[PDB]
Amino acid sequence: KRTKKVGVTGKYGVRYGASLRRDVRKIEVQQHSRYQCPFCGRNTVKRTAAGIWCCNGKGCKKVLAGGAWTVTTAAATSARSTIRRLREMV
Amino acid sequence: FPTRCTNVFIGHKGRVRCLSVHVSGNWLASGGDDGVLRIWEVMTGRCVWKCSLIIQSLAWGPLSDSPVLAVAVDETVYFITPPIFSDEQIEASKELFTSAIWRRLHGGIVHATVSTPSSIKSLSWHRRGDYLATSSPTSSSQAV
Amino acid sequence: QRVTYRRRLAYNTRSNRTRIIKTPGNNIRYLHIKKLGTIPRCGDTGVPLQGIPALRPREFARLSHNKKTVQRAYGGCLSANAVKDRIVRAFLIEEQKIVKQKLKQL
Amino acid sequence: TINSKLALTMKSGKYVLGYKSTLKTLRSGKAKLILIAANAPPLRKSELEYYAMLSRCSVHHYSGNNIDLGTACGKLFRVGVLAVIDAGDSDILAA
Amino acid sequence: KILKPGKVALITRGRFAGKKVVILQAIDQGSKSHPFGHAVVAGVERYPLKVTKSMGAKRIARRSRVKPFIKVVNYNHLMPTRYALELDNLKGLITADTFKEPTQRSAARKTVKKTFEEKYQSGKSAWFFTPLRF
Amino acid sequence: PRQISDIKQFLEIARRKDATSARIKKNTNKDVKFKLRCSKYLYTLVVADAKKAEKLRQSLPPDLTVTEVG
RNA sequence: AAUCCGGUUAAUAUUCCGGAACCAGAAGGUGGAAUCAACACGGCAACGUAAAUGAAGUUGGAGACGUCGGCGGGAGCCCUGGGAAGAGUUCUCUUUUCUUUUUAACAAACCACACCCUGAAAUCGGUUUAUCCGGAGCUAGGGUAUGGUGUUUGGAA
Repeated sequence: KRTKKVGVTGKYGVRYGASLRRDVRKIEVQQHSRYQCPFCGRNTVKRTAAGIWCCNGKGCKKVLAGGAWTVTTAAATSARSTIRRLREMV
Repeated sequence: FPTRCTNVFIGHKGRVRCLSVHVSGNWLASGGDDGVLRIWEVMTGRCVWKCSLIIQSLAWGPLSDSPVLAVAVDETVYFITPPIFSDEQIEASKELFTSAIWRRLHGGIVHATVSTPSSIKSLSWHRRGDYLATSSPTSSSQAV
Repeated sequence: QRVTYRRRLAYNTRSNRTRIIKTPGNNIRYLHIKKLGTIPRCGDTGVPLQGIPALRPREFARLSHNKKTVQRAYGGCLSANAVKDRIVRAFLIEEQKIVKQKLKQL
Repeated sequence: TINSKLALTMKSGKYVLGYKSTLKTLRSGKAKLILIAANAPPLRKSELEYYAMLSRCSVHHYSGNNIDLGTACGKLFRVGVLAVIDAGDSDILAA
Repeated sequence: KILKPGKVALITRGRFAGKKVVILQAIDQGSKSHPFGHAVVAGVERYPLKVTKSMGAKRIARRSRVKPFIKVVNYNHLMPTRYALELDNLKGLITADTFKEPTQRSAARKTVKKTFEEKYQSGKSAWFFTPLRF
Repeated sequence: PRQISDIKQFLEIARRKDATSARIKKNTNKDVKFKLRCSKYLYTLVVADAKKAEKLRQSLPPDLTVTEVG
């Protein structure tokens, strides 16, 4: 273990404050992580820009709209479920 | 003046796929899908050698002293020296040879059988009678 | 030995692309060369197409017809896999609209 | 129940995994059942369904993803579609 | 068994991509020259043009002329369909030798053409003879 | 900028009206180079045998202007 | 859109001279191919071929793109082992010190990361400097494509 606490934020060094760097750490590990593709299941989804999540799986190549830092957000998931239940009721 | 035909050889029950003439010119070896090898003499037109032993092709050797004919049947090539020649021809034909694997009946004087992965289509003899070129269309890398 | 630009354009830009040659007179000289061509890309998947050279736009006009395309439906505009998806999806959806029509007609 | 019968079928009967092995079996007509994962591409699902209806074969759309189907099969690689030639001791064909 | 003689299929790869063909003979076991499960087919390269009641007879014939093709295709490159074409007069004409000697291939192409012409005039297999749009 | 390996076609291009002159080159390694100036290209032919070169030279039509080594 | 080399002037040159090319447009002509089965065949395929009609309308692509970081290939320079020509040093030592030893545009042939086919993979394997890849078909065997600032000649001694 090269760094016990700072993690990916070690590039920022000693600047910007401890708390103002910890929240970046949580957001930045989310942002740079690889996510499982909902269409091909291969762990090949990576962020392109803020909100864009592209799958580099040969034969999938699907782009997705998602959160700025993570593919699926809680607000989007809640909206999807409520709209699903409303449509089923209607 | 290669005028109208005057001599007709009959006896083949199917298509005659290939026919060749010996260097001496008195022997004509023909074969076809029936698998029957027929040797004809041009002077009188008889079919003295009726021994059958599909025939893709067959060609004589270039050496008169060694009258050996190579016949391609499917993927197998036979080096046949019929006993119709004088005996010294049979001895003279042997010493020429006596990927593709080599192996060594109404006068079935067989000398060498060559097996190939594909069905040989075309046969060619070198001028010195030591090189035999066998060509098949199916294969690509080892077609010839 | 040192070289100079043959043209009056200093400031190596994308159009100021140069090469070093040694002449039959034993001289080290620049040679002003053009940019490299691009293989045409597939319309659906974006992959470069197979069987076409990599030339500048106008240099494509000198080729023969068969040298710029591929003998297939959509050949030279779509990749083989893209065409295959076009064919199967076209046929399958056509069978559906037939089967939906047969369902709704009764 | 569907997971348990699938596990037992591969221990008793005959099966083939993947797309092309499944496609070949349907083409030969020996296939009896087809399992298609949830995230199978829509074009692939429809062409397998067209193959199955030509061959008069049952199709089951596995609820879980291809990873889930492979895990249910117990093999450590994701499986998108498989063909059951024989059920063996299992009765996967009837249900 | 769904690739049987008389079954209409679609060629998905090759020069004739997307053309409708009829399974002429299946060799699914394989062959020396073709170690895979191939099947020889006869299909249409130039589909007959659309015809109109207002058209004269000469153009009706002119547009109804159809250009066929015979090809051995891999199973993976064929897309079988539910449609079936009755291949009358077209049972025994194709053999490995018919491909080896193109004179039999040329004869097969001519016989396939005249059969397709007559079937088109008879008004059967309308789906087989209409081009597939993709 | 056009190397020719066929004697006849070298002769035919020589007879063709576009031809203006022919040149002879005798290299130290003893091969003869027949170069034929044409309108658009320069067709050169390399021959390794002197007598074939000589019989080729007399095979050129007389009207063509032939020049020795430059 | 498409030009290189050598040379020339007291002063101009990718412009002049000698040689060697190239692009764009125009017209008919020779030769070849297709055609009365009007609009070529081959390969399972990826695709190939010296040709191989295609109005309107639609659509795709090239032009056409940041930045940094290593890794691999090429060319020129650098370094270097012999050969050959001169020249430097030599009281002594140095089979040596130095200079020279060059090959342009353009034409031609040849030259394996993506893809195709066979195949079905857990004792999981392939593989990179950098851990990515595979039942959505790995490894492996055989192919296809891209083909220069590479090679062999032509230019061209």
